[PDB]
Amino acid sequence: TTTVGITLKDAVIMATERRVTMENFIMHKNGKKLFQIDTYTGMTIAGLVGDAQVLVRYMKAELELYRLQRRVNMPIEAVATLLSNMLNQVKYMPYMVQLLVGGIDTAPHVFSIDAAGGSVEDIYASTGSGSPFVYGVLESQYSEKMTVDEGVDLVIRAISAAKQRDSASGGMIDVAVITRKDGYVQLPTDQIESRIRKLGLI
Amino acid sequence: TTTVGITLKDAVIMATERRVTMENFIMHKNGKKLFQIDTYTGMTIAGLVGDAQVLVRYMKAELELYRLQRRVNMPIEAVATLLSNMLNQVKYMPYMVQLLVGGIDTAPHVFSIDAAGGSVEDIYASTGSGSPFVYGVLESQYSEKMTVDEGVDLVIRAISAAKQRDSASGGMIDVAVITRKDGYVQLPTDQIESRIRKLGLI
Amino acid sequence: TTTVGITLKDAVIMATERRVTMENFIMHKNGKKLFQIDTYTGMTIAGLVGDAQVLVRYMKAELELYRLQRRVNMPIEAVATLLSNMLNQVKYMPYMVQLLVGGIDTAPHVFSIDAAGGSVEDIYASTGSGSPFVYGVLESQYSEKMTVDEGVDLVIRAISAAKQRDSASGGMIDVAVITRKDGYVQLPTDQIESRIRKLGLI
Amino acid sequence: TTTVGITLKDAVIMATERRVTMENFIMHKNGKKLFQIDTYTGMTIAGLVGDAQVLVRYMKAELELYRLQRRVNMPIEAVATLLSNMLNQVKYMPYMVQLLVGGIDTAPHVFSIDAAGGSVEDIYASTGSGSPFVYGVLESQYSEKMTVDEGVDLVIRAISAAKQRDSASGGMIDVAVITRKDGYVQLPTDQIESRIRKLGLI
Amino acid sequence: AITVFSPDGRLFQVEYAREAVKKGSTALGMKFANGVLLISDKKVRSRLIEQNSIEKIQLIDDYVAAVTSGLVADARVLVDFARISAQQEKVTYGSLVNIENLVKRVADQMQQYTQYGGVRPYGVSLIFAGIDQIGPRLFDCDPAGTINEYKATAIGSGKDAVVSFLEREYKENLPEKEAVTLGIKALKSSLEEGEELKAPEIASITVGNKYRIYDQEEVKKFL
Amino acid sequence: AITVFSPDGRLFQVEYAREAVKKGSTALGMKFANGVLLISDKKVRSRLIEQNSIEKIQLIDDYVAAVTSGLVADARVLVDFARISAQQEKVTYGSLVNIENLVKRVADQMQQYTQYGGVRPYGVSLIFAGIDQIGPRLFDCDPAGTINEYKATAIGSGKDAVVSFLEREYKENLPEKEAVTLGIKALKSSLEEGEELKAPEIASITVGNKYRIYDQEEVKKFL
Amino acid sequence: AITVFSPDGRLFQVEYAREAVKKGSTALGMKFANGVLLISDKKVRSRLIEQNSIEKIQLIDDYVAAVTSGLVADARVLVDFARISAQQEKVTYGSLVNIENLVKRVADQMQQYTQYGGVRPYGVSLIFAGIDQIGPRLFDCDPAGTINEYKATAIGSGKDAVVSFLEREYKENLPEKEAVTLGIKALKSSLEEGEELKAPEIASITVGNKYRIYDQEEVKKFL
Amino acid sequence: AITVFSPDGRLFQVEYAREAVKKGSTALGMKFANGVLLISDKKVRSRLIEQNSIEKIQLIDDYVAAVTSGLVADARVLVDFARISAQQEKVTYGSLVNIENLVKRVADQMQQYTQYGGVRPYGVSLIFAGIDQIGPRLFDCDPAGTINEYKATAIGSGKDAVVSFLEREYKENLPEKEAVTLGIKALKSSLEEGEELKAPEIASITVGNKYRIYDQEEVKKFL
Amino acid sequence: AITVFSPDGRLFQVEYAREAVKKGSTALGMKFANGVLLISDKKVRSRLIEQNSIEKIQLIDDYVAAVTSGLVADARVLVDFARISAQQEKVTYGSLVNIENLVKRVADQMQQYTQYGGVRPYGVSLIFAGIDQIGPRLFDCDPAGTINEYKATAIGSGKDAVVSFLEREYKENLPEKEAVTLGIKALKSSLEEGEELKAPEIASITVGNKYRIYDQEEVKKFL
Repeated sequence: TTTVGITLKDAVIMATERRVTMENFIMHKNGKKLFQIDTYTGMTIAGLVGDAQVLVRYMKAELELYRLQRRVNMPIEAVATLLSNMLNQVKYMPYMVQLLVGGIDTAPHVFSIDAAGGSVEDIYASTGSGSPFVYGVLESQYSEKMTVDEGVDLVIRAISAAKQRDSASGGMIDVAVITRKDGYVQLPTDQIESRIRKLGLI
Repeated sequence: TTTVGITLKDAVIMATERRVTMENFIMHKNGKKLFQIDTYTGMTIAGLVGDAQVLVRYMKAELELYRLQRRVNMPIEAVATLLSNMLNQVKYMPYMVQLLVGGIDTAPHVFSIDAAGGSVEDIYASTGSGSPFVYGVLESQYSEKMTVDEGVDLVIRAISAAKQRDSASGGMIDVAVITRKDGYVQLPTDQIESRIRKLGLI
Repeated sequence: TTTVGITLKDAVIMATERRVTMENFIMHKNGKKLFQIDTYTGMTIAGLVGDAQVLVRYMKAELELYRLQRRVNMPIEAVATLLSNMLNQVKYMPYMVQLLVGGIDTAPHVFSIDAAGGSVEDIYASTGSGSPFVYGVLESQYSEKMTVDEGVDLVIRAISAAKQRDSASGGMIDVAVITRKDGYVQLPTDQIESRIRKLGLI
Repeated sequence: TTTVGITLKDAVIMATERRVTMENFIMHKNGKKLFQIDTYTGMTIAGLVGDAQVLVRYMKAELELYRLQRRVNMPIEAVATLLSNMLNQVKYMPYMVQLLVGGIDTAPHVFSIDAAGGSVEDIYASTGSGSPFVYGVLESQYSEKMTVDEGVDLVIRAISAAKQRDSASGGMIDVAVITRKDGYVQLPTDQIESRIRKLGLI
Repeated sequence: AITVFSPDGRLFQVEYAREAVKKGSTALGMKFANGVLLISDKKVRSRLIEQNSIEKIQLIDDYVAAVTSGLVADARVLVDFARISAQQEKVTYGSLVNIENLVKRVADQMQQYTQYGGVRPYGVSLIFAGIDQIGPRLFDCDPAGTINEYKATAIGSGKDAVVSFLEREYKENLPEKEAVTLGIKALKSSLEEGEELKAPEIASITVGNKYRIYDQEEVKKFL
Repeated sequence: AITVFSPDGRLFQVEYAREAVKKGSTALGMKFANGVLLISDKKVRSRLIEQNSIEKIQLIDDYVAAVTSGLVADARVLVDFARISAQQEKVTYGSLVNIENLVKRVADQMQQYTQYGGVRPYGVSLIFAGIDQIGPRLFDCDPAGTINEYKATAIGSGKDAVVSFLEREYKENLPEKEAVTLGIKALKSSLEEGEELKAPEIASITVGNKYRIYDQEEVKKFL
Repeated sequence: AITVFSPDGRLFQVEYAREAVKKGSTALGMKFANGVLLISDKKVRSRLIEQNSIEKIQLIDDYVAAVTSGLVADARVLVDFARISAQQEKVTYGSLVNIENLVKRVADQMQQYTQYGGVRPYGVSLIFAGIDQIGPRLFDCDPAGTINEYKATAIGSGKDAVVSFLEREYKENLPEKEAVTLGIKALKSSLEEGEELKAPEIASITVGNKYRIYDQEEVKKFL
Repeated sequence: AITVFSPDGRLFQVEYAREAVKKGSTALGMKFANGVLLISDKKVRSRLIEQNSIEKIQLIDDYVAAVTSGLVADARVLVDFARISAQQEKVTYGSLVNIENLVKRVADQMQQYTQYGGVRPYGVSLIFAGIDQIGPRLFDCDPAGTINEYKATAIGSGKDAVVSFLEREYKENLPEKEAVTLGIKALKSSLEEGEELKAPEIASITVGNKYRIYDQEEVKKFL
Repeated sequence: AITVFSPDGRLFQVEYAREAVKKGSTALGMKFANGVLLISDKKVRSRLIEQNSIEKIQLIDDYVAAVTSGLVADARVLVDFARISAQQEKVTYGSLVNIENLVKRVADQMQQYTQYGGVRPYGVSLIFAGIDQIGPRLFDCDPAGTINEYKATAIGSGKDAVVSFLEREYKENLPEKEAVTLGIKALKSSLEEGEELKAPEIASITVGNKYRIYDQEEVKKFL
């Protein structure tokens, strides 16, 4: 698994691959690891599939109820805090997951949350077995001044590098762009493929 | 054990063999591993027999009650989601099973669900100890454009290959075809045998 | 221990030996392992004696109460299903037993149930440490067209073979014949002995 | 420990020795292992002393209450069944004992009950570490046609043989004779000694 | 609480439940030679009723049967309780030696509902009959939980008339056929003035055998 | 407690609940050749009502259906209870052999709410009809928990008139079409004086088949 | 709550329960030389009653017996409680040294039902008699839970008359036969005017022995 | 208990709660072409009130909305309950297929508070409207837990007048704009004599879309 | 239960609690430019009282304050509840985004005590004021659990007079000093005839800042 989230001037970009190992072989080449959980909030999952899917359902319900009861979206930091409390409360019987939460309330934000409820904000982050390869790409090429279009190309290149070296990763790359003006926009695969050819990644 | 489910244009085909190992020998050559759980929904089971049979009874009751209370059949994705919640809720005291759910609501669907509640939709899937042999056949011969008749021959060939190489599998092949026009139809064994001769599988 | 149950045209034949090992020696040469639990239903037990005897008492009470409350005998498949639920409910704190249930409701039936609640119907079955020797005899000599008299001789020969090779088995053979016309009939030992001489088994 | 119970025409004979090992040495040479628990019912104990003494107190209370509430003595088979249920109910947190129950209701009976609640009726039985030596004597010398006087001599000889070979056994032999005409009669030690001299056992 | 002592030491709610029993159908039981029998009056009301599942005589097991009178819904609850109680005894001991113990368990349940506030007393009377280790037994039980054992007894609306008839004509060790004949005469004596006597329910049991439910034709040859 | 015995041995709260049932809509059921049928009167009130989800006849499973009368909110609770009870039996045994057991579970729940203070009794009467191992069955159940089995019966406001009509004209082993025709005539006989009879709900089931809900046009060709 | 203090400091519900005891059958007990005896009046009502299982004198164990008066259903509950209490003491200690402790456990249960709302008080009086480590004992217990020890005492309807007779003629260390004779005379003195005295129940126990139930013929040679 | 049956079979506490609903503000809902709409009358009381958070129309989710009348505090509790119930269904199944199930969960809660003593019944009526797998739905629910489905319905003080207006002028498959216009006329017809009609709350939803809350200016162009 | 519906649909116990609130001290709150303020009348009673810990205005946190009227003991309980509720929200989410949610939690607690027997309703009215993500907020809450949002409102005995004064003279976006001056005039208008106005309690908060408690000298320069 390889997931990544980066922050730009007024946008958040999140991306994953799609390979789901089960029964110690490549059973599903087209899984889903990136989810929209609020109007301007997204989430990526790594680890146990069953635990992660349950958590996604819980977060969608809680955020939706919050927005109805309080007339505003839950702030991104509060989303991370709520997740941190739930995970820590069962730390000795834990959800074995690693999560990324990203979105926009008044500024872009990306949060990394571990199985024990530790939550840390960062300018960019990556999870899964392919993450170390991603950090190498981000360390040498990431820039805060990048445009949205440059950022999308960057995450695509980072995940492509991970797929070449981490056997647990593979499949088509999914990308989401979150802005206040346009909201949560899932990039259609046709542009993802077009960028892949343009970047020379075959 | 070998079970398989594939999706075609407007149909779902599911199939299993019948060998049930108990007390570390071939006690029952004529078990049942494929069940109809709703008007247009089917289910295959692999793993612990006792756990699987209990789950089959639970699913039949829940789906029947759902259809009475809400006047429509439960959608296939909701069937998978309900199963995912139940399995995950006891993940540390689990049902040691692997399940396939297939059916038609407005389009054909096949879902694979593991013991921890991980649920993933796929165009085709296979479970049990004979599954790797099945995936080899499906990878080289499956086509989305196949007719129903071609699909039935394909799953029969795939399971026959597994029976030649997986000692835990054996016995007569059961096949079910699910369509909106005809519903859940269990193919009579006479046609299964006739196809086996026609395909040269003795 | 050696128990066996077979189905014929309109009859069920069940049989056991009588040796009960306790304190790692042959303490009781004349135990009881075959029980009538309903008007047309029988049960054999293998495994832990204490667990099995408790289960026999539970089944007699439940079936008797069922017949009083609903004015008809519980169908054989429902008997197996009830047993399957009880065993599976305590699968992690289990009754360490292997059971055979046989009887007649509208057709003869024999069911094999394991400690985890797995229940499978079969034309014939055998449990206990002497069972593999029994399956060899049944595989080579059983026929669905046998008369009741032929079937009784068959189970006697099968158990006698097990007693020659399984040290955990021994003692006199008990046989029960279940038909709709005559009900549950325990063959008197005098005919069992007479058949043993006639078959050349000394 | 060595205990024994045998059945004759219209009598039950039970007998034990008296050595109680505690703190891994012969602390008490004059223990009590044979108890009257009803008007025509007796009980012997082997295993953990504390567990056995608690069980003896429970059985005396239950049988006494039963006889007051129902105006008749509890039948011997029901005594064994009640014990079997209590032991099995705590099978995973068990009383580590082996018990013999004997008595007369309309015929003599002897029952052997293990720690897991397994209960088996037998013509004779023996428990404790000296039991295998007793079974050798009983196998070669027991006869169903023996008079009461012959039976008392037999159990005395059997226990004396065990005391010569099992270091855990020793002390004076206690004997009880149960008949309908005379009830539960504990033989005075003076006759036990007299028989021991007469039988040449010094 | 509802069931409290009156100034003269009476429990009015218990007394009122006894009035409810007085409205129930009439049933009777008597001991005969090596056995006991039960009779319940099956008054016909409408053709539209399925007169096969009335089952006034209910089996508790193969050797114990009961008949009830009063609030029919409360009676069904108590019969169910008796069946479960009987099965529990068989599981624990392997057999049922004394029917009196089973009756006391039922009557203890009924007594409980007369002492604790928040519940009302069962409006039922029952007759239990069967064979146990002591032999043929015949008990009744009232809403208060009072138990008695009889050679012959009756419950229901016609209880007073039937008992008076039995008080003068009942004999001991009567053969089954003659005892059944005597039972019909007692039942006919309590009939509403010149009303006709429709086919009632008959059950009997004999030492060594299970309960027998009389067939319709067999009952027909008794009127 | 609220439901207590009156001096004459009656439970007033149970009686009053029976009055609530007397205000409910009229429904009926009868057995025909190898089957059973249910009819419920669907009185039209306003055009503004969505006359598709009225569903007076409710399926408990594919082979068991019910109709209720009285407090509609209490009726919905009991129907839900019956459906869950039916599914529990199927899970435990793998099938439903006798519908009578399911009815008793429902009636036991209703009986409980007449004996314990702090709750009031359900103001509902129900009719259960279906096919089981014994064949076609037809029961009703009252607020007290009383159960009876019928060849034909009715509930609701017009129950007395419909039963009297059935008491004179009902026949056994009638074909489905003729039985349905007879049912309409009984329903029309209880109509308020010269009121017209609007399209009611019809359901039927035959041995070997599942329940059938009559379509509007099929019902239309019966008036 | 029901049992509350009256303005003059009395508990009316307790007083009313005492009236219920006044309607019960008459029983008596007295100490004799190295022992104690119990007598209960067995009034015959009907031939149809099985006069073998009346058992007015109930054994708590082999050395303790009781007789009760008042609400018979409540009495059966308390006797059962006493038997279980006695067995619990034997399990814990291995023996029963003082019967007074057993009586207090029973009377504490009865006292509890006079202080807490939601329940009513037991309408029973009891007499306990037996042999313990101190010797022959004789107690009674009333609905309030009051305990007293006597050389001789009586309960039931005829208690006042029997006690007055004992108040003038009772002696100590009387032989068993003479003590039993004295008991019959006291019982006969309370008889309804010129009513005859039917065969009562007699039980006795002597130091070193278990309880003895007098046979019918033995009782017959006392009238 | 408080809610008990009256002699004529009525629950007075339920009836009285219906009077409380009669004092609430008037609200209405109707189905139009491929959708459903809700209108609630926002009577102005004081300038000092913040007329932005009145929110008479409450969203249960993006596709389900409700309006209530009666005790406002009880109404808030039930709306909260509905929102939690809706989220539970989505968690278990992944979607909400039939709004009717959600309404029944709310009405079952309300029915419970009419049968068990120690609580009083909710004094609220509700209207639920939204889109599910079956299409546009419109239900109401009363304090007793009664549910009905409508093409158009109203609640509150002016319910009788609004329904009568809809009973004569309502049409099916009306366009959104015309349906909204018809709704205002019905609302204006129930107005207190010559009172003016202030800006009410409007919400609507169309198949394939989420709920829409009408803006103040949009509502302004309807008076 | 105590709080039940009257025949006209009213809850008398809730109404009576409103009378208790009418006896409490007068308090008021109003919104001003980028902020909100609270005023409570501190009537002097005795010199012997420590007039420092009166603290009519209680902080819920640094950004939320409340004033209460009615039963002072009940008011202290509800204020404590609000503080714990506020801290729970901050722990779960890290912040408090909408004060309205906190008020609803308090009002839900108060609503609960009007529906379940065995408890009585809180005799308190409260005003909550503070700054959240939406800006300056001002709510009140009554014993029934009714919530409203205002530009300006008052509670207590003089509520009717103060509101009428605000109904004519209140303006929006007033500077802090002028708004405070207006508040004193409203408070003085409700004074008992020619009674003098003693130094009250003043608190205010402005967007970006925490709550401010006015010092005694600052309040002194307002009379």
